[PDB]
Amino acid sequence: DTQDDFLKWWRSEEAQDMG
Amino acid sequence: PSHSGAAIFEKVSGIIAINEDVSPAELTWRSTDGDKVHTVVLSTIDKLQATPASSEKMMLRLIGKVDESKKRKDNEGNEVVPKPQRHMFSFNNRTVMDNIKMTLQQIISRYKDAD
Repeated sequence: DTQDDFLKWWRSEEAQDMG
Repeated sequence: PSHSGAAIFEKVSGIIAINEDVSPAELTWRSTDGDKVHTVVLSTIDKLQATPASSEKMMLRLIGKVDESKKRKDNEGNEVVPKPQRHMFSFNNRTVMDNIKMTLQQIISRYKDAD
């Protein structure tokens, strides 16, 4: 449940730079 | 110094410690108490990753190698990339991060470049 979000925020933070 | 640093793994805190006394260098997360020890031989690792500088939090990953399923695409096309089994370590120091980044990255790449 939590580890699942861990792979999400990693991409979320990446999509932030990839604007 | 340039092999270890206090990391957090499985909700418990400790140190991450890369050892090259042994057979292909292994990364060892051991809890602060020392009870929990998890060793990762880097020869089985494909990549490693870290938190982007835009993010304040400190994280390293150990991207373990995958099945040979890197094989060509499926009959239905699929276009598949084999999902890696990876490890994730939480730090709270950038120096540690960069050192652990480098330490893992280089040894891993020593198995890649193999020189």
